[PDB]
Amino acid sequence: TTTLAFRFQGGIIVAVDSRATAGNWVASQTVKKVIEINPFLLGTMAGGAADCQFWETWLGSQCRLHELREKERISVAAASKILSNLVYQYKGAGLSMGTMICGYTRKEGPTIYYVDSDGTRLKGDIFCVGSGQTFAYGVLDSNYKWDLSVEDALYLGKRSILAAAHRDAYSGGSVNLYHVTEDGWIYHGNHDVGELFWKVKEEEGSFNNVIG
Amino acid sequence: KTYNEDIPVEILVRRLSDIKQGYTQHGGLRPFGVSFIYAGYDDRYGYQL
Amino acid sequence: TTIVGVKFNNGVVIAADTRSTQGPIVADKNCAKLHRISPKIWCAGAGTAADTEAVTQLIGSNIELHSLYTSREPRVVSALQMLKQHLFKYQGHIGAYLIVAGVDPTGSHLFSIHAHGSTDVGYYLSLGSGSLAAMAVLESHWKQDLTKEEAIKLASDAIQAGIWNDLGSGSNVDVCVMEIGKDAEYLRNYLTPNVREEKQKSYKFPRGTTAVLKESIVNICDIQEE
Amino acid sequence: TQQPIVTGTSVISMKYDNGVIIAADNLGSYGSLLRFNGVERLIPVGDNTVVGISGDISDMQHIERLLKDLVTENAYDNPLADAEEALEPSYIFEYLATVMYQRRSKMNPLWNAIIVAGVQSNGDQFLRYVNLLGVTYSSPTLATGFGAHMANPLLRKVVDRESDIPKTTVQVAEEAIVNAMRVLYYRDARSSRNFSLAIIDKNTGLTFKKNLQVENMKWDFAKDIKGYG
Amino acid sequence: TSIMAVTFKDGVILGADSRTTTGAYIANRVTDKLTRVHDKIWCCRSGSAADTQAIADIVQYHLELYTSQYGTPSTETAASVFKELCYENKDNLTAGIIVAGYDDKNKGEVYTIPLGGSVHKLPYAIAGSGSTFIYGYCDKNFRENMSKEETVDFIKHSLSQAIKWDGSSGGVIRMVVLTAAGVERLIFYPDEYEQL
Amino acid sequence: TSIMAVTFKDGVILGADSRTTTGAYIANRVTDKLTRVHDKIWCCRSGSAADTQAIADIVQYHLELYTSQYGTPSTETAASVFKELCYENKDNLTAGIIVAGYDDKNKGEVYTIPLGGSVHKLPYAIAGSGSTFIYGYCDKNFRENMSKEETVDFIKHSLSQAIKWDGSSGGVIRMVVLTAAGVERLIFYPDEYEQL
Amino acid sequence: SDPSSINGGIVVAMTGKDCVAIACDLRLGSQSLGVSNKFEKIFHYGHVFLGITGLATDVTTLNEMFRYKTNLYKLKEERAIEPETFTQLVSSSLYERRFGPYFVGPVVAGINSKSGKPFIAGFDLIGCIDEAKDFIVSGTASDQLFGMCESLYEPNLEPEDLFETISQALLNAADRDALSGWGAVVYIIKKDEVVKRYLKMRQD
Amino acid sequence: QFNPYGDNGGTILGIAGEDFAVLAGDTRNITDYSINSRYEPKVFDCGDNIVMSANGFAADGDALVKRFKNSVKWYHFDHNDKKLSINSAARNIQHLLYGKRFFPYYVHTIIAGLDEDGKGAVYSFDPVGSYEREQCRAGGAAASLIMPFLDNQVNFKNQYEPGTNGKVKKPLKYLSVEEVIKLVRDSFTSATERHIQVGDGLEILIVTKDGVRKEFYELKRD
Amino acid sequence: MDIILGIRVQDSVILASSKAVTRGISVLKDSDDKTRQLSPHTLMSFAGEAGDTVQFAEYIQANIQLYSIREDYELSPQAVSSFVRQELAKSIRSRRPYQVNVLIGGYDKKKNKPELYQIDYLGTKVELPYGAHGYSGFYTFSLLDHHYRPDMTTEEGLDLLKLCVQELEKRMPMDFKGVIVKIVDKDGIRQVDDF
Amino acid sequence: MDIILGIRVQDSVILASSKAVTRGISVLKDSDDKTRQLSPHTLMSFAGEAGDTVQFAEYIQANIQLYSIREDYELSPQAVSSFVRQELAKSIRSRRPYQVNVLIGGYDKKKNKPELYQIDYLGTKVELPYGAHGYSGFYTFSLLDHHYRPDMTTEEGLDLLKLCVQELEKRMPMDFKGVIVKIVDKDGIRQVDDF
Repeated sequence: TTTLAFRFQGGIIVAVDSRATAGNWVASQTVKKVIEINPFLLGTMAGGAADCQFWETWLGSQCRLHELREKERISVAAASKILSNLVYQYKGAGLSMGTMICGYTRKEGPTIYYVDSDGTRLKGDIFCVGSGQTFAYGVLDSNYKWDLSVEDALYLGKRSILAAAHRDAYSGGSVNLYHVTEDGWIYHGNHDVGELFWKVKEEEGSFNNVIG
Repeated sequence: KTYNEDIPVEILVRRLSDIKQGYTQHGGLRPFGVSFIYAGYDDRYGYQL
Repeated sequence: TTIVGVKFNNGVVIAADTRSTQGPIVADKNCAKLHRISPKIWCAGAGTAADTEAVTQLIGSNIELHSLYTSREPRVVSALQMLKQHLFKYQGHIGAYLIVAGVDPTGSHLFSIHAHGSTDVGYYLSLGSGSLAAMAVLESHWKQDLTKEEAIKLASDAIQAGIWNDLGSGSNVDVCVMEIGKDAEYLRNYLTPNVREEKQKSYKFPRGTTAVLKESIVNICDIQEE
Repeated sequence: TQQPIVTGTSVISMKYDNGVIIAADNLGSYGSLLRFNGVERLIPVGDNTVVGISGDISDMQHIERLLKDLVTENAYDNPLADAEEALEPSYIFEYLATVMYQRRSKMNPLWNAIIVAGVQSNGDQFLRYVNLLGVTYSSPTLATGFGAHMANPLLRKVVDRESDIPKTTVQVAEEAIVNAMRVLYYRDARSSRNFSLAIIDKNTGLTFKKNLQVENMKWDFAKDIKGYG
Repeated sequence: TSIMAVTFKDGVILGADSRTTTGAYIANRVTDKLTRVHDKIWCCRSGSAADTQAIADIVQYHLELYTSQYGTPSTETAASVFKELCYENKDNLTAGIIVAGYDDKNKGEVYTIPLGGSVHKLPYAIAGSGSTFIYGYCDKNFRENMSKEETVDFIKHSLSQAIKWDGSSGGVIRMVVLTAAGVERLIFYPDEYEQL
Repeated sequence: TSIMAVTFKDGVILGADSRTTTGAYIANRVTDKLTRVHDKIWCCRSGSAADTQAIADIVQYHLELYTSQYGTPSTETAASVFKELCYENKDNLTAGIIVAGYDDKNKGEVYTIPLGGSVHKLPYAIAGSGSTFIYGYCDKNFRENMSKEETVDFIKHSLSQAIKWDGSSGGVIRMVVLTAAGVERLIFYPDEYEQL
Repeated sequence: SDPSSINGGIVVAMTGKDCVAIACDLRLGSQSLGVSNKFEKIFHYGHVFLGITGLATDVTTLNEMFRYKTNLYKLKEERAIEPETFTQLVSSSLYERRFGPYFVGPVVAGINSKSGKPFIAGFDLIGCIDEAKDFIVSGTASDQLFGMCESLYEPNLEPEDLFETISQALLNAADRDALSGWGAVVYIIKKDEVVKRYLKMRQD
Repeated sequence: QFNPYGDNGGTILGIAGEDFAVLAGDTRNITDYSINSRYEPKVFDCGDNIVMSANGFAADGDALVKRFKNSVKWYHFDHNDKKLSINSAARNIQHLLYGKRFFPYYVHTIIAGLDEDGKGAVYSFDPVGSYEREQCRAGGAAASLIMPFLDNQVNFKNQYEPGTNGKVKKPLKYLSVEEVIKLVRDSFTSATERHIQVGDGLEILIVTKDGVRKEFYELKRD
Repeated sequence: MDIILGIRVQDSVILASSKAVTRGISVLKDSDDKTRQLSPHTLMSFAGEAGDTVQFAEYIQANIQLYSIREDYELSPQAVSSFVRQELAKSIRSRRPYQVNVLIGGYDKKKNKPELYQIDYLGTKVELPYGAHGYSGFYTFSLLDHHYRPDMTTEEGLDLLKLCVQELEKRMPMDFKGVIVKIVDKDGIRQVDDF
Repeated sequence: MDIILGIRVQDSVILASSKAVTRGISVLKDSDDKTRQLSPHTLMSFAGEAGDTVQFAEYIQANIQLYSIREDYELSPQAVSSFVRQELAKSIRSRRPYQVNVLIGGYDKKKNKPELYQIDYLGTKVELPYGAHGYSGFYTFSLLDHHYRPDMTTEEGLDLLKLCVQELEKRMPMDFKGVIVKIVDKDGIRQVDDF
């Protein structure tokens, strides 16, 4: 697990892994950690799998009855603030949560929020959550740039999960990238990590501690 | 075992002499009547006799 | 692990399973479980797998000593009293539950010993996880005064009760039949139930299927001189 | 947090060709103290089913009362359900089970094991199990408690699988049950000489024998057991 | 499990069951709980099974040597040996032994040792854990100085009650009779007292 | 304590002991454990002193209400009132109650109720803390349909053995005699039962 | 947590006809973090091959322990130790430290020079000799290994059928296990000739 | 004390095809080391070409097959004999599990059927809530034995063309309904010899565009 | 705990250890060295359990120097590492362990090559071209895969290291008040006064 | 982390709160703030446990604000603190607490006077000329009681906060990333950044 998102000039790149372990045993390699809340929101999966998968379908239920009543599309800050108050109730029942709600609207710009079981809500510009969130930060924050192209950003999201995936026990499977634009999320598809790796070892010339 | 390198010839030969010395030095026990010529190799000075 | 030890008129017959487990996973489909203290003192062991094999090897050691120091045959009691004593010191930190059987000049014997130092005597005892099941079959068919050809059948059907109904037990059934003043016969793999079907296909592979990164040849030989 | 106080044990059961035989020990232990003798626990429900209950005596008695009330609830209205469209094993069973599942939800369970065995109005042997957790399973031979390792292996000699339901007569089938009770009187500490054997045949009905002894007992081999040396 | 010993005119008669339960599964049912520790001094074992047997072997080692150097031990002597092993490892060795025996000079004597290890002389003893159901029976109908026939029934009848009320007591009733006539074993199978 | 009840041909006699320990200090050594819950249906309390008393109170409220609207209750009717309260609070409360009463059409009757509550008919019942010790003596010395004077003496002998072994029973032996004649109190002081 | 799952590791071993093969992964972790993709768990004393799984430090301790014992065997009796004789020494060394033991699970694999038979054996923590003439698997992906290995394997294989089977067996458990993989080395041990072949495989 | 969850073992295997679907399982029920029942289905038809097995602890595992079919009923009643999709049912199962999350079920559910495109579809749930679409997912106790051998014969996982040494991965192909019988029967042959909660019997349900077929094979009898 | 990174470039091993030492609630000292010179071309840096660290660093430095004055020939990095490995092995079997993680860098004058080694509290020796211990490890093993190249010079390697430090400084919630750098190379053991 | 300080000067309340949030084993934002306006001349800085801080910040805000439109009357900072404490006390007794510490700094319009109130998670207000919370509080206190004069101007209170900050960088074993200062004057609530 390791899921990161960064605002830049195009919107937000979301980038996720698909390895969902049970510990030592790797449960499945194709678990989606992106959750289409509506066509202008995506939510990452972190901590309890079950808790995030459920409640963000159910945020889709509150997105569609926000949309109807106000006849206007939901704010990203409003979306986050439904979810926050729900997990506060179930705190001390010990349900675990780790989600980034990512959205881009035209009346506020790109805005990420990190909704958490505590009731904690932090907006921001870079986050990474998971059991390998430490690896991911390193590469991403050195090579950070606000003024970046759509093409460079896609390679940068990939590459970040890669680094985490290689040392992290519980990261891998496949990565999936989305680019959230105004007009919707566009899917950039599925890349295997174990196949991405050797491409990136030749081209870049990184990983001189890794056999080959 | 402890240094993961094979014992120098100097070290192994001084060690044998010290056990032998010990019995003439203390305990009231006969000495061992033995004399060895050591043929041995190490990277440090090559062959030593 | 189902291990019976059934006494009979002219001897004793002790039979066991061939399954060795490590957790829920079956380590070995066939492994020995009957071991040999002395050529006339057999034993099988149940409980913790390492501590069965070593404690037999060890009181094995001292009896072989002892039989040759006395210039006489090693008695069933000789073994029994050393096992017993040895197990009590660690106060039941060494996990072994052995059926001890054997003949000697002073007759047929059959014992069981717990991990501390209880010892019991019947004309049929069983230990293991199979113990319960094994024991049921015995009490119905068994009588006093059984012949050899009788005995062996009683031993086999007794372990088979073990296999069907216990899950720590399975695979083949081993026997060792001892009669007084006749050679001790080891019939390993006496009765085979659960014979493995033919697999649906071969899962052999053409050459070159997997990818090598590099190859080398590495040396197991001593340095030579031309 | 549930804990039994007084306990009953061991009810064994098997199928045969034209029907089923169910039988149980009758002795209400209190751990070391063998405190009651004659505690019947073969409850006949209608005339085509015996329900044998094991575990806590307190819990058993409370579902003895439920059992009598099922028959009374069925007998309101329905003049054609007198005995001909009355209760089957399959219905009695289901009701039993769905009280126990519900109690497991609560975490205050009925701590019992229940065999239901009869013959249905279809003409089909029935033999099922439900217990304190509410695990269901059907099975051609069955036991409760500690006879699930003791009795069970021995009866699995006779009726192995579904291919041998019509090869075991009631002449074998009595004997096999008789023989288990004996092996249980030997190796189990909570069994008594008293046991009740009930035969459900479909052509002679519930024949309900009470207060059989365990006989033909060997203890002569104990005379040549001396000291360990 | 029930163990007992009763003094009578010609010596002392020892009595035991044979069921040894552990848990719900009876390991052995023909157990011989009556052990010879000399040749006229036999004991009765109850409690933690390996820890009673271990001690008994050591007591046997003590008395075999005692005989060979100093002369024949007494009931008193043997019981003392027993006590001092239970007493000095009294945290971990848990033993209730009834040491009963026939001296040629003082006749039968009985000692009872509970789990702490303190000797106490008694004209009959009961120790165990199936002997808490027959405590009031044993005292009311017991007489000191009974003839032989009487004694054998007294110990049978008690164990019959112990069998009945305690399910950790069962099987054969074993009796060993220690007298000047010698050492005689009797065995009573279940129908022979379940008849009563 | 040690409480018991024992039938005979005119009715049933109930038996008790008026020791009540809290630790080793006796809180009151003349507590009367024999309680009237209906005119002719009595009960015997044992175990925790609070607990038993609260339920005897509520069975007394429910037979006050039974007898005023549904005619006189039998031993049975009263028995099932006790059972159904003990079942519904066995993990909150603990009771041992022996229930003994006289019905006209069925004479004297004895029901027992262990801690989980179950109901069991018996011709004699024993419960309490000193009940364990006298079990085997009861089963030898008990008949049925015997004279009144023999029943008064069976109970005497049994609870004098109970006081002999158990610490937590002593003091006078009370008896309540339920017959068709009426209710007769008897009381035995220590020095009479101590000999017998 | 588990004292034998805190750096992971696996060893698979298979027999064939007239050949054996043994193989390990190259992963040393400290919990979640990968530290190294080049630590061996196979060692060779003579022509015997001893693969050692379990806790990181006891792999290494135990290697220098048997390094000591194998030297004294060879010096006295003037030959390289045989596979079968050695297995007994692997058992005893574990058992000596019966309490607080070495938290390993070695695999002995050889081909006897005195009889020409493939011979393999295994051990748990305390060490019970596990005979086989199939294959023995050990480590933290051993539940997977036991199923996977059995399914492909046909009783007796050719020296280079054996490279394709034991390679796939090892890959597929190792990419369904989190503490295994990350580069792996497979050995083919014939009579007199051992080849060490590293494997191309998933690093992520 | 009351420990309200036990286990009853069992092992199940769901394989999504391309014109059929396979949901299979064993019929052995256990508690500890005693075999309770040799035969006892766990793979129940629910109609509408959905087969469910909620496998593990039996008492939970029968509760979610009850509650599931109850909703198949009440759907068919209030939507004028609507055909229950795989999609609908999946999201409904999610709600039924998730609703007990302060006292969870302790089973491993897997469904199978055709989706709306004439291909197989298998969704597999954890006891808590979530789900994902599959092409293989075992469950149960001998999961970790059976899964990695199915990823090597269906998806061709880490296999390359012969004599290309890493250049090009081996091509995926379609598997016939016939072939997949062999794969499932072979996994449980290997499983029996190495695991002690599987055996006696194997009941495969195979789901097609004509109906559901039960097909029963024996395994080793221990 | 405290920072402890190694990075081995083609001609020098560059070790770095944290300045700050926090024992109690308060930083008590802000410039303490956490290294000991074993041999002229062998350096050992440490961080671990407070007060085991002082005793285990000084104990090993007595024994290695004793061996050096004996033969007048310093032991290889390879050897030093193994002796280090050996004690930590012994210390977890003993009654109370030494839980002190050490990075050993040395220039081997016999292979004429620089070499780096990592030995954890359990006692596992591993050769590595860069390494790290503790929580410090998590942010720099990924960043180091990106820019490391085996054939680097020392001054390139110093700016990489100041990149590594910078990443720790923000993302760590524990203060370290920058590193002190010490280089181990074939001309001796030198220091850098720039952070 | 959790550092909030108050320095009451004779014309201004100076509340400064932390720019770092730490959840998990890393810093997630190092550019954050932790203060909510109550009134247009009442400022509440809050800090303390995970996720009680936001949710209890906005709860109290809805409430003071409700009054203040309704009656178009500001509350006294005195009034305001009583309400906050009333809520905090109650939650210890109720099922679910709120472990959060608050400094409410305001400028009363009625008296024209700063007032600073320190409320702990238990709910005890106590008026202070200066106050802190957590272990951070320890370092700072000893400086305020040396150098404070109750006759201070706005700038003097700012220059004092520099000493407190400078101390915290040195002693504090953890990072905290500077502070945003907020001055509650009689004109507005005006933000300046300290260096």
